[PDB]
Amino acid sequence: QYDISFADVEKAHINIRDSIHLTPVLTSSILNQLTGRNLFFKCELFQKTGSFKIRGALNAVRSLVPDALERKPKAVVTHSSGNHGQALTYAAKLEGIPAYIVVPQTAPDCKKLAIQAYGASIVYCEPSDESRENVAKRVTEETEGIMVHPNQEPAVIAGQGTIALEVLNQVPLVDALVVPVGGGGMLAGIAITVKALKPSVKVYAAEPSNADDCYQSKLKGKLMPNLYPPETIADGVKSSIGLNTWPIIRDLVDDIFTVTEDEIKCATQLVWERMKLLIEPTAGVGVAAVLSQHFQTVSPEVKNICIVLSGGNVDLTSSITW
Amino acid sequence: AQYDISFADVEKAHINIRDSIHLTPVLTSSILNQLTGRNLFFKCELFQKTGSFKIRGALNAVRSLVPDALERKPKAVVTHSSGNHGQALTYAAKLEGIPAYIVVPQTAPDCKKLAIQAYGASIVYCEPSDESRENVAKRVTEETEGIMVHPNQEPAVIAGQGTIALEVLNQVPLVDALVVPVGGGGMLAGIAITVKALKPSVKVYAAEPSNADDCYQSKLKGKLMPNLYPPETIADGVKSSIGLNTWPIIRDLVDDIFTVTEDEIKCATQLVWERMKLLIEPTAGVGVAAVLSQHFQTVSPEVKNICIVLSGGNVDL
Ligand SMILES: *Cc1c(COP(=O)(O)O)cnc(C)c1O
Ligand SMILES: *Cc1c(COP(=O)(O)O)cnc(C)c1O
Ligand SMILES: CC(=O)NCCc1ccccc1C
Ligand SMILES: [Ca+2]
Ligand SMILES: [Ca+2]
Ligand code: NA
Ligand code: NA
Ligand code: NA
Ligand code: NA
Ligand code: NA
Ligand code: NA
Repeated sequence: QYDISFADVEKAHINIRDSIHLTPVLTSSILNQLTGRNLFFKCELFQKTGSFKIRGALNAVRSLVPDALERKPKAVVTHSSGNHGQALTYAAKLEGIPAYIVVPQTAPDCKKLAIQAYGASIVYCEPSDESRENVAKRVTEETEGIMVHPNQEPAVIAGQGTIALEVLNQVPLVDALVVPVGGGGMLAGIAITVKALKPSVKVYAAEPSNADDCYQSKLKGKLMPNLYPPETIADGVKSSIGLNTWPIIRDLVDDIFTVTEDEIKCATQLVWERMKLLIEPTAGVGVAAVLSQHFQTVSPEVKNICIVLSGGNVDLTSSITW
Repeated sequence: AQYDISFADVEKAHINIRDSIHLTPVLTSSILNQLTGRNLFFKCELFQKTGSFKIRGALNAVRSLVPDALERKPKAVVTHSSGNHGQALTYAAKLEGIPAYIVVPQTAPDCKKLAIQAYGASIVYCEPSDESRENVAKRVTEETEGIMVHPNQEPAVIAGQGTIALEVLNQVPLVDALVVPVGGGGMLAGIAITVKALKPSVKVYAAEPSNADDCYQSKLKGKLMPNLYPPETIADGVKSSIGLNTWPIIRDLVDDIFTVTEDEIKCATQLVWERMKLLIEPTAGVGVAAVLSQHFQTVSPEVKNICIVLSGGNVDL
């Protein structure tokens, strides 16, 4: 019915489990007191590469074919220069194949250097999408690689869904999962998984109000991407949902909660100070959601809530003051 | 053997406190394993209630010690500390439904006073001298039918800290060594008593700043050699010297002491933030720095499974 099935999520977890961490679920008395709820924190900030994106990236590397005539990818290519690019480079290294990141000339110098230091090759493009696409397609074809989209690629979505297999196993009495949403690869993967296994468990999305396409899409009942590039401290959720994740989100996600920039900042600081976990602000989005006024509308029966702390890739010097 | 505590006291403390403290997780790190050549296990006391292990000793003391009064239960706690110790004692007081008073010089800055009140301590003012601090604390303790609790030499505190090792031995059955930051040595002594009672083949190693190397010097000389003057170190939590109660335990039951430079502490603390995403305070970086140090590299390869106590996460941000 959708672009992935629960079977694909299980194939993904078989494919990746030898190379990822079964990350712990931690608790906090303090956050329990603040929210009214029994919270559980799925600690993907401790995952290999610093975020959950290694799940989808490694599944893609281990499951996708470059061509009808070649079963083994000979390179990986992406336009992601964030957590996805980092994860994809790690996955490529594991599999002994080169990684190429397509990067606009306008990218910051510090980022160009970091990409290279981590062991990816940079291929430069113009800031234009026309050039970006020309360059990446060319790289993919010439290197016999796989292009791996950060959120719309079925193998990626399936890999991210493995988070939910772990959460359900780790928290048998869980009532809901709260998931930050950008392109919706993680949300969609989780939603497929939870609804296949235990549909009584709620799946809630958490999104910046400054980048509220998932909320607006669910509201309108059709895919409504951000018209303009969003401004938000939650740098990891600036992507809009897309054609492959939207149908899953429309049908299988129970509710969306939007949170202000101040709410994201305060929740992130709370996690830092009271939980001693170095989450990136993007991973504070789910925490802000459960703390938010609108979350009070969630039935009191929904008691045990697992929040995905999706990443810990923060630059400390910059995060001294926002 | 005989010391100010035995393992029996640690077992008592465990029963006294377990219902109110977190059994903190033990986490691992591939990169730190790769840097050290060992199998490392991180006992996450930074996730303990109040942000450090000190709630263990503090709660044990509040539930053990008696005031100089008719009634057996303390009616308040009184402290000089606005740090990990005082914050622990304050939380213990809240659990027991009694006020926590902190004696503060009248001249203290407004920001410090606000910080103190935030965690729920009640300020009583004194004059800015050691004489006035002592005398005000004595008065308040007596008038409120309260107790005071030494941060590292109090037997009830030493016994409480030992509970760290009780958990570690359960969580890491094949552990070969514990690495423990040492200041006053309440934590080191409690842990040493516990380990040597339960599984004496397991090594107990201390870690301290080379800028505050009284433990190392004391073990070398075979006698208590306190820091001659208050040390300067980023590891704010281990500025105290070992004392008369913890020294004999450390002398007899601690296998070795590793010293680490300020740069090593800072770098280890950064490595843990960046690579482990754990907001340890620099004092908790001391034990990590120890296991990364050149001296530790030479430790027998048989000592493979090493548990480092990440003692606290109370850092100013
Ligand atoms: C990518 C990412 C997300 C969102 O994932 P999508 O599949 O794009 O919705 C959330 N948090 C972090 C840290 C991420 O890196
Ligand atoms: C108090 C403290 C120590 C040292 O404990 P002692 O019993 O004084 O040796 C170490 N780390 C932290 C975080 C502390 O608060
Ligand atoms: C902030 C920064 O430098 N991000 C780059 C992340 C990245 C992307 C692709 C490959 C490798 C890395 C480190
Ligand atoms: Ca969005
Ligand atoms: Ca010392
Ligand atoms: Na192809
Ligand atoms: Na599973
Ligand atoms: Na239920
Ligand atoms: Na589709
Ligand atoms: Na003080
Ligand atoms: Na005693």
